[PDB]
Amino acid sequence: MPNFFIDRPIFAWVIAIIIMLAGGLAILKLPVAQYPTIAPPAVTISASYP
Amino acid sequence: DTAAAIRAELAKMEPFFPSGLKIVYPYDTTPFVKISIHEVVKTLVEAIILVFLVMYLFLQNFRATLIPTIAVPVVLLGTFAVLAAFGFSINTLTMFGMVLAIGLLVDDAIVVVENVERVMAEEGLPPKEATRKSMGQIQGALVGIAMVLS
Amino acid sequence: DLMDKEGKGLIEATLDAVRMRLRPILMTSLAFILGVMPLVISTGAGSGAQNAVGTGVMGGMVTATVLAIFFVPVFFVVVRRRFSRKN
Amino acid sequence: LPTGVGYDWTGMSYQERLSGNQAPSLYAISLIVVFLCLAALYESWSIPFS
Amino acid sequence: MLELLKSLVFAVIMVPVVMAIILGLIYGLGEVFNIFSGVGKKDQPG
Amino acid sequence: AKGDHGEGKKGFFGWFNRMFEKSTHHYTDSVGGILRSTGRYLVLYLIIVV
Repeated sequence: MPNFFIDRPIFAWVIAIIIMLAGGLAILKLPVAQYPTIAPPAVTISASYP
Repeated sequence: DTAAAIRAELAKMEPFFPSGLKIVYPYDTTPFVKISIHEVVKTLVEAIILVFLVMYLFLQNFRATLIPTIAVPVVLLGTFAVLAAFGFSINTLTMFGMVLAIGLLVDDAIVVVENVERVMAEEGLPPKEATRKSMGQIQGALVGIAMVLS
Repeated sequence: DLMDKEGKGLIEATLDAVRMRLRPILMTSLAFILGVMPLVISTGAGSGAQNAVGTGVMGGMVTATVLAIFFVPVFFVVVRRRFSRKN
Repeated sequence: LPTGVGYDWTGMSYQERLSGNQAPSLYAISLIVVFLCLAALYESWSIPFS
Repeated sequence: MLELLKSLVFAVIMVPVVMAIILGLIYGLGEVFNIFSGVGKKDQPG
Repeated sequence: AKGDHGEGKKGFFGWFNRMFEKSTHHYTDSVGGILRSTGRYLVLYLIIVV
């Protein structure tokens, strides 16, 4: 498995770079927010009799 | 993203405000998170530095130290790719988790770069012959350490 | 590997493994302990997390290195020396 | 125009805002992922350029 | 950029310092582990 | 070179390599001692476990 790449130096670079673009794209495309939702979702009925 | 939309929704308003009327932001979660990620990114860079120093100080060569250094970014951004593909976000928690990740992962690289070095330091065989030999004695360890860690 | 793939009994094999393997452990651990340096040193800017993570991994990184390189050998011997295949 | 009057685009006009031309960007990444993916077999420096 | 100079100085200074400590710790522990070298195990499993 | 561990090297770097290699002999000769004494170590291991 490794040896294959030892003889084939560039092809590794291709794997790495493809991953570089994949991750570098994956920031630009992914949502940024402090908190991944962590609560039971809850709906809220609300009324008002004056 | 919601707040990012809210400054948008609101950015269109000011030109039609009456005289004397001005907006103000007394309570705001976002800059906490811009800063929270600024801080981790800067710990990451300076970590990459510090790794490169312990690498030079041990292998004592400009050339050698390029190898493990290049391999870290490839791993860490590579993670964005895969956790994007599992629907997980670049949050406070996740992004913070990967610094620990950087820490663990660095040595996955160096154990093998080193081991090749040490192997070529006695039988004195070229980088190919040595690195291959190195893969032969260890490569099997790497998958299992990874399995058991997981 | 020194046991099977080369002709060795335990003690001398252990000594050679551990002596050949000693440096890398420090390279890693030094790299790592220093990798995490900022988080432990960090303050302000909502520093609550990275301190709690870093000082957790650090103490555990020293005792897992300065102390574990001594004890691993004994575990690997005792798991053989006291319970192996004599044949 | 008089004050209090503003403007907004909708429908087709609205769409052309998000993007109308990304071709020069994504053909550019097409051009690099091509510059390198060929070398992933030619295992050669600059040979794909030919 | 400027915080980076701070990073470099802390880095360069610290790398040796911590390094020494972890070697110091095994050097020392080695000596105390030298002093206290024990008799062996018990016969029950056999 | 085959067999060289970088002792014959200009400057600080040689000092380092020598004092490291020293630290190594020390450690190794020390594990010799520890390894003769398997038992107390197994049960000291127990004291730190508890």
